[PDB]
Amino acid sequence: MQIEVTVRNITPIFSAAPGSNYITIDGTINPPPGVSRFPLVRTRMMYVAADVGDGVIKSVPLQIVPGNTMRSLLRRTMLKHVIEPALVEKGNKLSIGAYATAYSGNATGNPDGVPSSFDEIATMRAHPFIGLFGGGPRMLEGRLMVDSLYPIHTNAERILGAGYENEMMSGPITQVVWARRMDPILNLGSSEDVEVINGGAVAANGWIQDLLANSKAAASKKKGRGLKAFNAHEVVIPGLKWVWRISLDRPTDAQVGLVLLALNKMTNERIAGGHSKDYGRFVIDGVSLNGEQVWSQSGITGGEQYFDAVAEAIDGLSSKEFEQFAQSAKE
Amino acid sequence: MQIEVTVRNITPIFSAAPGSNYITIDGTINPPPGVSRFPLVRTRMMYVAADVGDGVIKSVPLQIVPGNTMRSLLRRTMLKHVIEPALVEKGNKLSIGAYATAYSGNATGNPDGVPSSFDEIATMRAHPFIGLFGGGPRMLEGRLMVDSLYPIHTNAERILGAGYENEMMSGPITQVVWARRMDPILNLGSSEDVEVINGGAVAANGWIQDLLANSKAAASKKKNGRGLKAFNAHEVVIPGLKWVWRISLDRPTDAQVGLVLLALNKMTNERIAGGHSKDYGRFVIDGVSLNGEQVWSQSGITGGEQYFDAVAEAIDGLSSKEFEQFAQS
Amino acid sequence: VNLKVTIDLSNPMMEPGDLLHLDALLGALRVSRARAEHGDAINPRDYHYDLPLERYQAPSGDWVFKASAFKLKRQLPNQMWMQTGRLSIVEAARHRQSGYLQLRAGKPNPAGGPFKTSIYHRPIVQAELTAFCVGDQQGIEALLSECRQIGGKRGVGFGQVAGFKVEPVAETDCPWSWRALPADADPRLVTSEHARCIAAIRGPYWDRTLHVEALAPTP
Amino acid sequence: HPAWTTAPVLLHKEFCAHEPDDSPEWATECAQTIQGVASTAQGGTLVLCTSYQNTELLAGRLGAALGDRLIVQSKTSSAATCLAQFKAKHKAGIRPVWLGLGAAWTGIDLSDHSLPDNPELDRLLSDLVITRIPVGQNRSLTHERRTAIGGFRIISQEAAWHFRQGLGRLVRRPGVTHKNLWVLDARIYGGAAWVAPFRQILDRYKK
Amino acid sequence: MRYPSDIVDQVLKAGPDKGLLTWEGVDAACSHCSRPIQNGDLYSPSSVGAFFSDTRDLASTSRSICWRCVVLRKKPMLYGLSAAVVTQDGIYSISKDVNKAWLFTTPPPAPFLVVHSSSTMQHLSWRTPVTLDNRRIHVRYGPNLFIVRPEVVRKALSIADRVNEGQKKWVTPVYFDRKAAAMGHGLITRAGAEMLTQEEQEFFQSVTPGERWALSYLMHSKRPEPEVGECITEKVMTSLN
DNA sequence: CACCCTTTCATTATTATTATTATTATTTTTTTTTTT
Ligand SMILES: [Zn+2]
Repeated sequence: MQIEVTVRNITPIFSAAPGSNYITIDGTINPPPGVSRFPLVRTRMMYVAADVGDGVIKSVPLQIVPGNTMRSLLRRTMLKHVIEPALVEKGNKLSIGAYATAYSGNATGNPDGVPSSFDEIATMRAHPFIGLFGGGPRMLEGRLMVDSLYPIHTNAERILGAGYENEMMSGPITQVVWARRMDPILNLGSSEDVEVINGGAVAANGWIQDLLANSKAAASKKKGRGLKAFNAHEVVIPGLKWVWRISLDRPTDAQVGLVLLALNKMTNERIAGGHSKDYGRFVIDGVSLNGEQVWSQSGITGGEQYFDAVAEAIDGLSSKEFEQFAQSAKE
Repeated sequence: MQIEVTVRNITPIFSAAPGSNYITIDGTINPPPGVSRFPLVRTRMMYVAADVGDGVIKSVPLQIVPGNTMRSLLRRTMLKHVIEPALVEKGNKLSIGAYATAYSGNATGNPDGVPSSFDEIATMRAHPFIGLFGGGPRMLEGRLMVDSLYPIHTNAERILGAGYENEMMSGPITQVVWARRMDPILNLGSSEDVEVINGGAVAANGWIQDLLANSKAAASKKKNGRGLKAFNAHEVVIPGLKWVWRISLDRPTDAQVGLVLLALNKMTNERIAGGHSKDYGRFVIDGVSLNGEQVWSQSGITGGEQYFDAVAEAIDGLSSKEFEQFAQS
Repeated sequence: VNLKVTIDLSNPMMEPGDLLHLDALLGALRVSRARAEHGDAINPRDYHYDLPLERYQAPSGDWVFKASAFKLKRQLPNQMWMQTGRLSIVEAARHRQSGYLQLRAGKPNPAGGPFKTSIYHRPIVQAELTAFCVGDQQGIEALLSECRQIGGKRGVGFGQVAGFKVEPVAETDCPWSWRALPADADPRLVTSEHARCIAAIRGPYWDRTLHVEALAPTP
Repeated sequence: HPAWTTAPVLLHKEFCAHEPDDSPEWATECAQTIQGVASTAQGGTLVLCTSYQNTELLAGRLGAALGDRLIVQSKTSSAATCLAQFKAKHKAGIRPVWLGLGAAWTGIDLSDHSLPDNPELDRLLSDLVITRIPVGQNRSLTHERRTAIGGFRIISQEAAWHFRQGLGRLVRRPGVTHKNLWVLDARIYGGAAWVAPFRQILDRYKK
Repeated sequence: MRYPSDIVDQVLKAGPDKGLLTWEGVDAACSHCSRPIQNGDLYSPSSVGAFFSDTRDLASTSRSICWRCVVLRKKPMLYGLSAAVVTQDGIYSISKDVNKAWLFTTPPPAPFLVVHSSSTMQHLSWRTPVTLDNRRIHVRYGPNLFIVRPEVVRKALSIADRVNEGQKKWVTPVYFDRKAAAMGHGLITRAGAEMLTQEEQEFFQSVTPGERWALSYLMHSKRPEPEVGECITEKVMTSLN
């Protein structure tokens, strides 16, 4: 269906980048050693070939959410809002391996290389959810194909062909956000504040003496880990316009209807991470279906054939297909 | 008959490479043992002799997609977009070896050397599809040659010797994309989250204690049933890069060039190098030069109307009996 | 005219498992030139000896062309190429339910059969290739000008020739004998590198039906 | 883009080594090159400057050198007045030189309508000279907003457009011959990357 | 000794299966043996099941299996000869590293036939050429043909010893893959890059891929001395009969 | 009959790694058109 969805993040995006990154107090990423450095958890970056100047084509970092990530997010929204509600209003139920297959693709690791039957492959790829997420122990090819979240940015001009030259950002696109993590009993000030702690003042002062002894240990090591940890993490700035390309190689109308009903549940969902700091909230401001704009503020108001197809396929949903999907041939 | 297809990968390229490649938490690739190292399957890379920076050639890395993957992609785009609809409308169906020769080009129809008469060899090479991808038991020569997708890069600059110094990439070409699977029975946590489980709370807790015992067994093993948590890496080619694609037809018929052109028309809905779930290989065709003259438009191929007419008469004339005679006898 | 061919190639080629005679290459170029001239439906055995190359006759028949096998001067380190043949199991399932495909069996087998995923690793070299021969020049020029690539499995794009140069050399300067010839061949031409094997001396060097005892070098 | 739009075009390697920074030294060197072009001209010559200051500097360096032949377009001299003037001097048999800008870049018919059926003897514009790459030549509100959105890509893009419109003054119909094109900006012949688009239009001519 | 199928009637003495047809007409080569079937010789029609993936390495398109090949296409022959050394007197197993060392350094003098499996078992017995001369050897490995020169192999052993004289830890000069499947199979190690001479580095690239696969077998830390195989001809005969 | 399915064999035995290196910062000044 070549679904293109533009979602405006109204809070920062923090899909953390694995690595060991540092930052000085000023804000220089990965400083030369010897200066006082604090750990920085950067957002997810991809290098992208982009037009800087004119024909000077270069790999610049563009800050994204991974396609694996938002793919998992797409699965969880449909699973949380369409599949399992329609699976528990009836008496159907899922084994723990089949829940693990419906969520993680596979019930376990160590997959069986014994393949699966042709009637089976056809019936799972005709399924509303399993044909989208073809996991299982015998590894299906799911027909749902999910893009990384791209900011509509001048560095993503080669990714996004035309129609996105307006509402398109440029320049630096991130912000380093710091966190303190203050030890709580240092904030303790009176006998009224300390009455809930067992022993009151004696236990509080004992942890104080532990903290100062650990401070002498740290000063001895420089020249057991406390609760003061002041660090940084880099987020993508809020209010950016992003594009998301869902792709479906010859879908059943119920399957793209499942994508569209998931998109309906896309609101009040979190994109990337930073769940304590409300990062990853967003609003969809566009959905296009074969390039046709099918998003109003109320909802989809379109794609009706896919909607009734996924409706008919979710009263027809049951746990037998999920269980025979999760069943391992060796086990 | 030379076709030069220059494409732009909208999404990244990941053509998985053999080997147990290793990577630290940082970007250091294949570290010495004794450090915490992680599994990694990089993209396909080869050492090419490039005349970069000076008069001597050096072995530089160049990450591409293999030409076998590309020949297969072209073969499958013709199959699904041209052979499927035209053949399906007629009503013809394909046997074991007919499908094996059309789709795999393998000799499983009869796994012994087929003696092929010259008249059969001439008309199946004169047949469009069997001309392009001969093979299987009849062992037929392919009219169609696919070069591998070379990016317009300093490392491939001598492969692209003339007319490609503009819009030409330099520096690093690949980047490590990390993927973690994790246990979703770690990601539960409400009573409404667990009523959907056969066995429910006790089943989830039994999974938990199984994971705990597996973790203690692994920790005692370091000083075979694994769980679901899996943190790994894969090196991918960066998106937006222009790749070249050389398609050489050794004295073709006109219907063959029309078939390749219809494949290049309808190729936009198909993908390169796998990585389907991550939706890698998404791309758009920038240009198609037919013997050096540009013929690609945004809406397909404008020009080459004799190719389109010849392949139109051929696909009206397409029949599965030719596939069966290429397969069995 | 007693000339050496060197050929420099753009993409790396597949490292030849057995020594490849230059004569075999130019026989294929004559075959493809005939296919351009006399159409597709022609017997390749009529033109694959029609060469601008002279003929050395062994004492009991067993004529070979005056060419040599290509010697490799490596510009790059050797590597190994993986390729797989896997039939698309998913597409076959869709075609089986649709009825376009007619296979009674419902299960594929990656070990063997139609859906055998198969993985093979072939050696890869990028080099400069040198061959000695005794022969006129301009026919070899026209043939190698028609020649686009060198190496095996060219349908996946390997070993395209960037350029070639063909030039005369002295009579003692070129051992063209670095080549698979009948063992009954004269001693002058057999060196210490040549050894007895079940080798082909002519034409199709893969035709195992025509294979016979021979003195051949190793690539 | 037919071949005959570039086939009669004559491309010279000679240029002004001084870059145009509205300096006197550039104006003397560029005036020397313009005098060389005017001497080798066998017909009308249009040099295309970008700025009024560059035109005023060129005029003060070329007026006494070229006598009556010089035509300057300024605040008090429009492009149409100097158009009729250029046609009048080519009617009179002397070879005019034009220090043109503004509308002289885009939208002027420099083909003889006194020679309708024979383009082989068309000689209104024998020499076209580009003194400077036309950067920053549009300052409308919408284009300044578009520059603020896109960056330098919009400016280099529109500069290439103005460059191709200035280069379109040479050939207006097939059949003309011996048309001279000159570019004297030193960024044409330097190794700078941002002037890379103005190579490839330049690459469509030869020798 | 002329054809690979000569390891059926000259060694491992077996008869025809006698459900085989006698050949008639103008003689053609066997598909698998590369041996011409002549009039009065026993053949079977090519009844290969669809699992047979060695159609690529068939000698001819005759669709006619010689009876020697029919014995070679038996499964006890397929797994029995998967890791063995063939000589005019009998079969020796090449499975041991020392067995491999004995094969590529001081080989047996007879026109033998060397077969080694890249997997569980495949059909490699009928597709490799026989080695009339000790100096040039045709090794079948998986589906790929190989050439080893023993003189080149011993020379590479002498250098792997010579750069490793006087140091406690054995460091290989150049990595080779035993499966010959890695991209680095053939690539010189950094330690070998510093301990390897310009002529030595170019020699070590100059070896054929069979010698790369060979020297993977004997290039490890505990260098294998050449030791003769234990007998497998009697085992194979027992498994066939 | 063709096809489709289930289970036998071997015992190899260390295991180098690409040490390549990884996130930016450049111009510049017209004077049109032919609408209410
Ligand atoms: Zn046989």
